[PDB]
Amino acid sequence: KPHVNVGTIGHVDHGKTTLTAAITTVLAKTYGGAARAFDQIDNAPEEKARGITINTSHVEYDTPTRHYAHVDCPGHADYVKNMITGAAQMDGAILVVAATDGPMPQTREHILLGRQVGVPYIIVFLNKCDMVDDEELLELVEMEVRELLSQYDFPGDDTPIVRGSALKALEGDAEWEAKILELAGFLDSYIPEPERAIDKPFLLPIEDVFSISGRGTVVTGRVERGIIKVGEEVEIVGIKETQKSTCTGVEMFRKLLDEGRAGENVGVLLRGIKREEIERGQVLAKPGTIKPHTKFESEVYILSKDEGGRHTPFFKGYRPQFYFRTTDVTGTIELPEGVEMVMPGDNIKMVVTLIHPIAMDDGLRFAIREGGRTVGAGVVAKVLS
Amino acid sequence: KPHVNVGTIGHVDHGKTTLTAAITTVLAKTYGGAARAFDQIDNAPEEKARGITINTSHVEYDTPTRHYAHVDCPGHADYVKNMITGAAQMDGAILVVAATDGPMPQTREHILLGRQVGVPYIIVFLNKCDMVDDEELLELVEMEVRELLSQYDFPGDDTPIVRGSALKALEGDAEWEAKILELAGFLDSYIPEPERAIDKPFLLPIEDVFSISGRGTVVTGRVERGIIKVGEEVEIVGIKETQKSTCTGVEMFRKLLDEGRAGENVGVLLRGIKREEIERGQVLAKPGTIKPHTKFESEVYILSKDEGGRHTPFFKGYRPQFYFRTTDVTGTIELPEGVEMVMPGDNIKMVVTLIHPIAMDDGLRFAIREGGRTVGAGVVAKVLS
Ligand SMILES: Nc1nc2c(ncn2[C@@H]2O[C@H](COP(=O)(O)OP(=O)(O)O)[C@@H](O)[C@H]2O)c(=O)[nH]1
Ligand SMILES: Nc1nc2c(ncn2[C@@H]2O[C@H](COP(=O)(O)OP(=O)(O)O)[C@@H](O)[C@H]2O)c(=O)[nH]1
Ligand SMILES: [Mg+2]
Ligand SMILES: [Mg+2]
Repeated sequence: KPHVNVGTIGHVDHGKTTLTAAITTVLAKTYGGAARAFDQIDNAPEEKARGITINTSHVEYDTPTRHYAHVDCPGHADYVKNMITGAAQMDGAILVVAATDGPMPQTREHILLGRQVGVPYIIVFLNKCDMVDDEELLELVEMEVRELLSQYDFPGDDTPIVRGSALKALEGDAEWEAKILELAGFLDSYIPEPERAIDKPFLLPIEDVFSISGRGTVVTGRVERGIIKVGEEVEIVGIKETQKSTCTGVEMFRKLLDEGRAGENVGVLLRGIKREEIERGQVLAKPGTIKPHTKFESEVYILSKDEGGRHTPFFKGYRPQFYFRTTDVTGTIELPEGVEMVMPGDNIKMVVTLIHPIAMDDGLRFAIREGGRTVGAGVVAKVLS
Repeated sequence: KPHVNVGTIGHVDHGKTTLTAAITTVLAKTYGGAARAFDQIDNAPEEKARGITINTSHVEYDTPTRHYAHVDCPGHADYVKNMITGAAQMDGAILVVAATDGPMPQTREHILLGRQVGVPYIIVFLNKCDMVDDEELLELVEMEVRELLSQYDFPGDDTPIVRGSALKALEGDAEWEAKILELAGFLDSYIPEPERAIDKPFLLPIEDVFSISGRGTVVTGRVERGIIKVGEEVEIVGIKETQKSTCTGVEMFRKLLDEGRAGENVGVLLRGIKREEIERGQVLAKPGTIKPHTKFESEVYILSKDEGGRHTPFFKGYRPQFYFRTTDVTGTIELPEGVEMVMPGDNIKMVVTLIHPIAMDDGLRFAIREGGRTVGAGVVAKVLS
């Protein structure tokens, strides 16, 4: 069964955990599986992703045709970090909005971040409908939500909004539980089949390079995505002028392979290239699938003095190291209009211009370092140049 | 969305129609759609399925992932005609068994006809559970159902049995509607999407043969299934010794193609065989996919006077013309013990022995004719010799 990654996003107290509990419980009694209690999910453990600590609960549940890996976090902070660092990626998100209070600041920001980090589909769940009988009222809250989604480029008009009560569903009210089954139905239908990494174009971040007489140059690394097969044309992108060559062998500790697949640590033989022509930070790519760039717009989270970050703010003029895959690249920071200084612990949008071109695309994550110390983490919101 | 064909089957008054209606109601209520009234489904209209007349109600409904075309018949005789003639196609079936009575004569009859006809999957809806309040009874009936299915080679052990109430579901009881959502779940999961005709092994019933000057022998016909391509090898099966040759062209009214596929009326050029080597009744097939036979066990439905069939019954010693694809082949009938007469409008099982071997396999449909007029319709249940 396909595997989809989703999670609940939304303002605090709007019911993200009761809903997550309700979902696992109702799908378990209906389609089979195991229910998770609210307390267990509420008590989220901490995980250290990219030096940052984040509280994240992971649950799993099944619908007759799919398997879901679901994340739920205690606070807004955990969502900002988790989304920017790419700790728990989502093929789709379930926006939980309380019908009693309507959209709030964190609701708008999670939608904001959702777009920036690249969450492709959002399904809305109008929670707490057991407290609101007023049909016209419920409709207003629905209009607000639809337009908020549209502001941030999500198709609010086609967005599936499901009305329900996560508390009553969990409670065991057969009428409300059906609303969960309705939501699960939308998960299965609205969110399309996600692409497996192996289906994505070949991409290998160059880790190290060696040379063998007659056989040529071997560049090693872990295949990020796709598959490289012996005898096919491959490009060396980033750092310098985009080169091109041909794979002539794939090795794995002496063992010769016909191809190298995603997740595998291999060594690829390149015919027509010398070690000297291979700089640090370059990636082997399927011809014409990735391009080097220098300018890009991003979303960044600056660690707090406590997380091991700076104790002092930085200003427009900060020139840090941007660590991409295998190397640091210095660049210049362009802050948002009206921005003054960026305090440790802040998350903002900044336009970066790298000194040397790096093969990148939307969603590429990076760390902002000062010497050896990680000072931030970011994601390429969109390539500018 | 994938399109699957199913239908309800089981003994009278067990709940096939009430279930068919609850499905359209609950699915419409949950995943969107239109409820169909019980009465309209119950009072099935007549359809003239190839001379034959059957009462069949056709309803449609959707789950989040698929669209279903569902048949429900008013009487046992309609299920028999439907299955034998294949007027109604069933990718899967929902066997409805009342918990108050357990398996009855038509339950077993429908399961057997399901076998004989080639109904691949059977889901069980243990209906009327609002009546039976003792668990012990429920388990006993379930076992009996499973045993019975196993008897006819069905995976009694692995068939999903849903316990519910079609009546309570129809009335709008949330608790019992859940069980229909459960049932919809199994349809989505337990029933595989059917094979496309172009995915099955090539088969082309030869309608005529000519010999093109300087090119060779051409056999005309409509590709029943699969694809034929130039350079591919084919076997001419039926009547005599099986021959093998090579397709060196697939013409189509002067236009020369490189392939012929399921559904097209083409001209297959063969290398080697002379016109005089082809016989009526022979099929062109992918090597080793179909063998010629002479003896088989079948299920037949003798048309009635009003259906344009026989106006007089026949007795043992009847030598009818069996029409297989393109020709009539005489055969000798062997009725069951005690059956010493066959009335029109009657269905009967009969072992047949043909005067000449015809390429066939289980589930093959044929017609019984008398001077070009169809007086019967049957299906090869079990190939014997
Ligand atoms: N009445 C009602 N209370 C709800 C509902 N969903 C959640 N709550 C309550 O609202 C509070 C916050 O819920 P919680 O799941 O912790 O929201 P989160 O902050 O988004 O994770 C708790 O008191 C929940 O039981 C609902 O549908 N109806
Ligand atoms: N108690 C009860 N009666 C039911 C249920 N389902 C069907 N029936 C009744 O059994 C009778 C036959 O139902 P029907 O659907 O017409 O049966 P069919 O011959 O299988 O088509 C009708 O009176 C239904 O109302 C059920 O869940 N519970
Ligand atoms: Mg929570
Ligand atoms: Mg009926």
